[PDB]
Amino acid sequence: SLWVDKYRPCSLGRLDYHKEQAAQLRNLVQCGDFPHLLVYGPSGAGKKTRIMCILRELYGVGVEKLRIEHQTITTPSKKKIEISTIASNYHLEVNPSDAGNSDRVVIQEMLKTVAQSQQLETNSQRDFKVVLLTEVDKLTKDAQHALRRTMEKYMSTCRLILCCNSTSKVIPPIRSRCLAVRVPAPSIEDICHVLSTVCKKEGLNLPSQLAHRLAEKSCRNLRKALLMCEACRVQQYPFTADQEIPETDWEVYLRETANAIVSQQTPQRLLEVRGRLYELLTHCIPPEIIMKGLLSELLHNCDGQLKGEVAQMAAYYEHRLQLGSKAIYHLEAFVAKFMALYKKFMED
Amino acid sequence: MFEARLVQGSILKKVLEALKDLINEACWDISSSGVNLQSMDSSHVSLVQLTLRSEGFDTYRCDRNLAMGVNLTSMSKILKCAGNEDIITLRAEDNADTLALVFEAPNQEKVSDYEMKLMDLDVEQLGIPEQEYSCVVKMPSGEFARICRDLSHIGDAVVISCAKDGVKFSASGELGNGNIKLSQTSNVDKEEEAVTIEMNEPVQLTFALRYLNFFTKATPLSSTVTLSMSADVPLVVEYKIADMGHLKYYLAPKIEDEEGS
Amino acid sequence: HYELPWVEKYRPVKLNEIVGNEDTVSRLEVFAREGNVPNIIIAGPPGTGKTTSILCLARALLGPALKDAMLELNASNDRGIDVVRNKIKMFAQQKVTLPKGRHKIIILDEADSMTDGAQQALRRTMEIYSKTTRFALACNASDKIIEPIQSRCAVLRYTKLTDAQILTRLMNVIEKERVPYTDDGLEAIIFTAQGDMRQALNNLQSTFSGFGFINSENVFKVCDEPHPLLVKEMIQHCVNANIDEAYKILAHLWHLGYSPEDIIGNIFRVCKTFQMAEYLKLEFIKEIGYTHMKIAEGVNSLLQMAGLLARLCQKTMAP
Amino acid sequence: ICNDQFAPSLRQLKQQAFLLHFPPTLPSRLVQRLQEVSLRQGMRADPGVLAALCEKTDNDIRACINTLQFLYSRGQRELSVRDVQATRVGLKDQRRGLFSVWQEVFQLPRASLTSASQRFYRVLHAAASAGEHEKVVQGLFDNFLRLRLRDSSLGAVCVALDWLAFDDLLAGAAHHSQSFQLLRYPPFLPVAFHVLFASSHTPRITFPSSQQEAQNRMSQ
Amino acid sequence: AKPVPWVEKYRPKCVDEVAFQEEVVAVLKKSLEGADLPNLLFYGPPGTGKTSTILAAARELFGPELFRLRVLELNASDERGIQVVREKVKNFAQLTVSGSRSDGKPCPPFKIVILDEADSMTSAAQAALRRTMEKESKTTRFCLICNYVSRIIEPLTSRCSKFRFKPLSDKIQQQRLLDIAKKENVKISDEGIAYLVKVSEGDLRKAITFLQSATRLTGGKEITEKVITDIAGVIPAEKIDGVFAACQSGSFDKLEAVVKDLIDEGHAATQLVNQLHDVVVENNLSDKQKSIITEKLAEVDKCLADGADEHLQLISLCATVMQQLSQNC
Amino acid sequence: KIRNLPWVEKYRPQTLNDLISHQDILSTIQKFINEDRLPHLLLYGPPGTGKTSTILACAKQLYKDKEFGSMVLELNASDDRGIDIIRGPILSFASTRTIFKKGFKLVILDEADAMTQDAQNALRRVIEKFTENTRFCLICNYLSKIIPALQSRCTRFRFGPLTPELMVPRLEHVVEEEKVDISEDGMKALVTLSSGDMRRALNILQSTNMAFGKVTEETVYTCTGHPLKSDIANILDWMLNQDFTTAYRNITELKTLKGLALHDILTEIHLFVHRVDFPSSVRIHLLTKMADIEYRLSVGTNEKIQLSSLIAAFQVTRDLIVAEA
DNA sequence: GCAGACACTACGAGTACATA
DNA sequence: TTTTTTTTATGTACTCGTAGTGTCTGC
Ligand SMILES: Nc1ncnc2c1ncn2[C@@H]1O[C@H](COP(=O)(O)OP(=O)(O)OP(O)(O)=S)[C@@H](O)[C@H]1O
Ligand SMILES: Nc1ncnc2c1ncn2[C@@H]1O[C@H](COP(=O)(O)OP(=O)(O)OP(O)(O)=S)[C@@H](O)[C@H]1O
Ligand SMILES: Nc1ncnc2c1ncn2[C@@H]1O[C@H](COP(=O)(O)OP(=O)(O)OP(O)(O)=S)[C@@H](O)[C@H]1O
Ligand SMILES: Nc1ncnc2c1ncn2[C@@H]1O[C@H](COP(=O)(O)OP(=O)(O)O)[C@@H](O)[C@H]1O
Ligand SMILES: [Mg+2]
Ligand SMILES: [Mg+2]
Ligand SMILES: [Mg+2]
Repeated sequence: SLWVDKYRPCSLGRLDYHKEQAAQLRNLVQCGDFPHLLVYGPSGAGKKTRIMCILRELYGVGVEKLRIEHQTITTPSKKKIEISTIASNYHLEVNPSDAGNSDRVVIQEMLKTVAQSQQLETNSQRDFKVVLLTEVDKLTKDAQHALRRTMEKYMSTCRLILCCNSTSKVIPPIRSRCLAVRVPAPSIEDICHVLSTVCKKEGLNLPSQLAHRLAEKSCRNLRKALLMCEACRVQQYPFTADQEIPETDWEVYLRETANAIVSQQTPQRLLEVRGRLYELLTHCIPPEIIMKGLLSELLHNCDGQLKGEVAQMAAYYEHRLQLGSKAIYHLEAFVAKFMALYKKFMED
Repeated sequence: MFEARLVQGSILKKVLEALKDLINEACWDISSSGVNLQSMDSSHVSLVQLTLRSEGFDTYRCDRNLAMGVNLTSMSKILKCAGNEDIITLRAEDNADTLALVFEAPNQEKVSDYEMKLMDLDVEQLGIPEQEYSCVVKMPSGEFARICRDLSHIGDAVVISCAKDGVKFSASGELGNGNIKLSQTSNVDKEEEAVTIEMNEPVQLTFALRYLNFFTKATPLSSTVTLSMSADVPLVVEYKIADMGHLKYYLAPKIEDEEGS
Repeated sequence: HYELPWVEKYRPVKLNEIVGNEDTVSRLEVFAREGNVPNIIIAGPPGTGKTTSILCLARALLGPALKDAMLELNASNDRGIDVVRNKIKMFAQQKVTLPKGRHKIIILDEADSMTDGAQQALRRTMEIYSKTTRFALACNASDKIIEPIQSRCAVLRYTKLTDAQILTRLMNVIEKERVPYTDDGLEAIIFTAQGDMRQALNNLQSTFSGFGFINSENVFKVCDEPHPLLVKEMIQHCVNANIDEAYKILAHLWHLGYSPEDIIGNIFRVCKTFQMAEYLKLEFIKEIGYTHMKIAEGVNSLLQMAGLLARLCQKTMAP
Repeated sequence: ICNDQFAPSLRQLKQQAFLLHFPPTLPSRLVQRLQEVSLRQGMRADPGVLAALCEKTDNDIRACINTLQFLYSRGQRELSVRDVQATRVGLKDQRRGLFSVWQEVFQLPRASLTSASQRFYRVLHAAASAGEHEKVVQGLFDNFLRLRLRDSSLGAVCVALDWLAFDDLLAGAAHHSQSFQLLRYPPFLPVAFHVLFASSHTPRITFPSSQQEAQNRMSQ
Repeated sequence: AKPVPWVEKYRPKCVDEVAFQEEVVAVLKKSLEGADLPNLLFYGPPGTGKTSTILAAARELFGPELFRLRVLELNASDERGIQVVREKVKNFAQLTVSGSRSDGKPCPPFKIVILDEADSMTSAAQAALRRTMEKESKTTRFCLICNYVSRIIEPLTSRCSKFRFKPLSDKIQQQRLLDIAKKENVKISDEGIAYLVKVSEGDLRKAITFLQSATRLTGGKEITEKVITDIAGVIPAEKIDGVFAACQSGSFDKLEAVVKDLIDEGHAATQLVNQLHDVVVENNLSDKQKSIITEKLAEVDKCLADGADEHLQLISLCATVMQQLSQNC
Repeated sequence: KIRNLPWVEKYRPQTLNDLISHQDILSTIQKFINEDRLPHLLLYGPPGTGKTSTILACAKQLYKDKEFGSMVLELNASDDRGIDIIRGPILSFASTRTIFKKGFKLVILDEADAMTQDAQNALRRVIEKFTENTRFCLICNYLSKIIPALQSRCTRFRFGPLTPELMVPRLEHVVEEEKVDISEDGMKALVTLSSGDMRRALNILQSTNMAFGKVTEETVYTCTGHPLKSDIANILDWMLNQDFTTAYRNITELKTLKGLALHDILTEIHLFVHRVDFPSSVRIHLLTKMADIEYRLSVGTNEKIQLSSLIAAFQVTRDLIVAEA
């Protein structure tokens, strides 16, 4: 077991940060008439930890005993699709985006059968069941339109805890039906405190400068901070203050891709950069993260009077990428437009 | 309150399997005289006129006249799970929508009550002319079904003629022509297998084979069928049930245009 | 008895009565007189007379043997893959006693509706039995008929009928029917026909039944002026960045009851073959497609079409 | 015997069969054979009008013989140039190959036919009559950056990628809203490239493989 | 004795409990007396009470025992294809109107088909409804409910009587919230209820959810403005002033810093767009700068409605307002 | 007897004399019927203009009630109309004779634009072959979704939008048959908000009479929720006469006071943008910006930002119009 | 009288395309 | 002088393979 999973808190009273929100979430779910929840925040903030702490607070300690359940659903095109589900004796955890564009068939068929039926034992279990829809921002709007009457009709016997990163990808009919719970990313001091407590529970000594550099490089992601701290512990047991922190390959590959963009502005270099972008899209990197990494590395090379235009072009081609279906067209269009702008700026 | 009682379930099964691929929906017109059903097909080419008598049922009561329009696929699925020797009760209230079919299991132990929701189609009454026909033929139903099945292999539209000699069937198709002519087959030991000609003026009319083959599915209902033809009125196929009633099939001729040459 | 409409009543029964495409119709007259007709595929616009030419040629070739030496199939029939193998091939194998220079004729009307597999199966049964049978296909879109079938037949192409060719047949129908008329009325009928003899006969019969006289206002009280004749003017106004006249034509088409889909279809149809710069034409077509995506997605108002016209006028002033 | 060797059902045959590919017939032998046919049938024709039929039917023997059989009949003996040059008799729609369409898009015809509108309509009709539209889009996407592009400011590349994104948006909207009357505009994707990257050079067009290799690698 | 959330506990059981939608409520109350009920098309913003009004009308018209025989409710959670409209809806519309109320109240002689969430239906399935609505109008009624009337085809727009559900005004929403808080024995201050009806923006479901969650958080004590600001996700004015100071600085590094600090705090981009819009329309900027900036705000809101990335759209909006603020410097 | 029906179905023109507008087309169709020269018809136009009512009145005039089920085959978009139906029931109906009385039959194909192209291609020789026996009437809203081969075979009638001068007496007949107290401005608002549609004018009349009991201008514009002409003139005056903040406050107060929607405001401002003698460069920018704002309102987008952009599109062009002089 | 064989239609499954 | 593969979400149409099943033959 890694450090991301060994020292995860189990109850709402054991959270290192957002303690006021932990007390408010304990007071919210005590009566049992709490509405649907929409837990939103940046990745690595601790959303799933707080959802599992809410489930512990509701039911017993039996929510930690989970199992894989496989379901086969028939599409309107009569194609049988297999979907996995984390389940317990009190709740279920479904990720409908694994069905892709058929995610609506998960909502119309698999979810409603959960909602339309009451529970077997009403003493060990409570009066209601919980369904955790993971990553609802990746759902299509058809599935989110199928979600709303299921959320409204059977909310006295099935409560739902949707989890997402951005609420802009959730339609306003769904956001009107649920209470929005914001989990911000922990600050540098909170991540340093978490890493210090983890190193103390492991019997190690961690300098403050190394923990500050880990929290800075993790970009307020506690999962990546814990993984980087454990990797630094593995690669060198004496914790030096200027120890080299390991980095992900796709991030440094994105940095090298943007260096290849800014190095030369030619159609041959554009064809090489298009090959690099296919290499990035091959390894299942989402295209918005590729666009964000390209912008974050290309803004370090631009001048002060070009960064606004480059950021506006990046946002425009990101929106056009979201409207379309082939990411490589909009990615290469953004790279070509930046190459034209950079060539115009450098020759003038 | 309407309450009819079929003494056996086989005749209703044969009726609803005769009309299953033809009739879109069943309009049971209920009176004190009996049960009437005048319904066209989905193509508005054929017409079905079923008349069941009140004396054929076990018990028949009818306070006020009713007109119950119901779907046929649902009634077909209800009558599929019905025995051939059990008593089947049809019930209907005065101002309700539930037409009830009460029957017994094939194990003959438990009861079964299947309700149907009545449809609300406003259907104008189709006027049967009930006029005299220029050709009336009494022939066995099995031979008529066999000759329709044998002409279905040759063509699709069949020219049936009738005269003083007898009925005649022709199918000018792609393989070729098949002309089958029958007459005076009453010199046998059986009484059902007989061809009798009653009327005078010869007629030649062309009809579709699919509707004739749908009409021949009522062969177990009657041993002897009647064919009525004339130059203006359509083709009538009359099945006379033994002690329940009768069934009339009306089929319109096709449009045939001669060669200009 | 019921009187047929003038489209079906005045269908030509001889090949000399067919107006338009004089070279092809004259060669079909020669082939009907002599014989030994090759396999023929006639393509063209609707109402030109392709079916009439095929049926008149088959009738003049056969005569009394028309009912036994001709197989006519339409899109109303099945003509799938099991009909080319089992009915067309069996008719091509069928023995019919005919005079010299005369063959069995398999008329395949509206051959665009046939699938690609049926046309693939048609190739060898057309090529083998050509000593005894012949094929006479009629179609609108010649690209639907595959290259081997077009290679196995003579591909006759019919063009749109001219105003004089329509006027000659209309004067024949008028002198047969004793229809009073004026010259501007027949000019209006020719204008509303747009190369279609069916529409000319239908409009003439509608005007004669509704009013009993053929002038311009009696024609235009029941018939309508064509859509692209004003869409070309509004596209020409959009080319010169004149938004007021373009919106005047757009509002005139809007108040006549035309849907945004029909209007933008005529706009794309005019802009596809308009005479302007090629890069400007591509920008116009891309803006039309961007507007048509919004029209199809649900938003379709006069403001959207006016915004499309404004974007087309902006594309001119922005090189 | 087949007409398209690149069918998906024949590839396993192509690894095992004695692959004999037919070139188009020589115009001289075809003109001589049509001259012999016309002399046997008693009809007079100069070799120039026979070469015009040969170039009209794209060296099709059967189409040329059927066209001569219709055009001769018995009314006249001498064939005229304007009868063959007319589009009413003998013209047929050919299915263009993918490489012929890409060569027509990326290369100008060598030197009337010099007007840009005729080339516009010719490229549009060739790309429409070729079929397999997505393969043409993939070939244009994979071959337009390999040329010696004169647009050093990359404006032509940007507007070509805008046209490709327009094609992608139209395909998504037609497959989303079930409105397939938006499928008349992506036929103008190849002809747009003909306005952008028309050159008098000799480009080496390769078959598109990047969008299928990337899709296979993403699936794995 | 199970607890139930307040959005379903205070759903309008009858048509008299529906708030602020006076025209459609008056139409349905006339139809309760015996007037000719036409076909209905309810459209408007979320949370305005389109589903509750027609369910209350159906419960008043048919009672408890005739809801399963006279009401067919189809929504986007079930399959509504072309075959569902052609088979299920047409066969329901062709049924007889039988069954009477056992409590002696009058019953209307028609059925009701509630096609809730009619935006998600295709154009072919909507085109199959036309002669079903026209031909079977003697024995059934139709009520299409949607949020956008542009996604419903113009024949179905023409066949139905259109009612637009307005967002609830602050008077009616505040009165309903105070009645709910009085019935639940919870006390809320005037500043708290003013900030609540400011935050909810005419969404009464959001207001009831916020009131219930503030009651559960505080335990039943006095609800102040601070808990409403905590639970409403409202960005503090210090962050907005820091963003505007970073734009007035003219340096893109401080702009990236404040955008990353707002993203890492998990603030929704729609709330940031609303607060930046209020600050822009309520300052002393020039009309051209305000014009360009509000146009960029509208474009950014449209892009976020299409599921674009929050960080890139916010950095584009911040770059635009930074350019406008540094143009006059 | 009294019936519980919507007023768009209770008041339907059962005869051809009860329709109002298309007098030349209806006179021609009446002379087709009286001379027994009825061709295959193609009725096209915007919705609510009376095409289905026209063909149902013609079918009831042609055929009696004792034979109407055997002579008329009416199929629409709620029925399955695939190519197996064209090859099946429609071809068998067209190719066979009648049952009761000799005569020509009628196949009404309502919503003919919803048919597939295979069915439309199969219908061509069914229409042409059995012209003597049966007649076909195709009715559509969009003529582009009907193939040109079917448009050639059927003579087409454009059932255009109903003019408000001819829409008034039918509404007066409906009012006098329903005992409705209506003023002149109520009738004017009805025929303004209908916009060539008698469905929407009856629906709005019934909705206003149920909601308020009287039909005036204020009651119609309150029940429909449409803004008045004075409100649109005030919005345009505020957007052209003062700065961003005061115009924003006044339009926001006007929208909150009367509960207006931005779609109807955009439509009426678009109608006003052509009556105002703007420069041609200003009008192009205004039309492009208003089309963009109308497109942004089709999704889950906050309407206050779009109202600010609607103000912004005019605040951009204020100084341009003034300095143009 | 009952087991084996024959063709029969209804039904399940795979594939393509949808524009001018 | 140059060739592999499944996604788009329904709806329709085509084509082909398979399985109960009514009916005919024979001892
Ligand atoms: N060239 C013509 N000369 C005389 N009458 C014509 C001519 N073309 C068409 N017509 C008339 O129009 C009717 C229809 O002609 P068709 O041959 O059926 O049209 P078509 O060329 O087949 O077009 P499509 O593609 O089948 S709709 C004929 O019956 C004539 O009455
Ligand atoms: N006008 C209203 N009067 C009283 N309660 C209301 C009103 N509008 C909303 N509510 C409350 O908010 C809840 C949600 O109402 P709904 O009718 O579901 O809203 P809605 O119109 O369906 O929103 P959408 O468009 O479906 S997301 C109801 O159950 C009520 O508790
Ligand atoms: N000309 C008219 N005269 C009288 N009432 C009319 C007229 N046009 C429409 N109506 C009314 O509108 C109702 C429906 O008209 P329809 O016959 O459906 O019109 P339509 O133009 O065929 O509509 P579409 O295009 O099929 S939605 C009628 O029953 C009348 O109540
Ligand atoms: N209060 C806390 N104390 C210590 N570690 C935590 C705390 N909250 C979260 N973590 C750790 O940070 C990581 C956050 O991941 P997760 O809980 O899945 O949130 P998200 O879903 O936002 O990524 C988890 O691996 C968890 O172990
Ligand atoms: Mg034809
Ligand atoms: Mg709702
Ligand atoms: Mg209609």
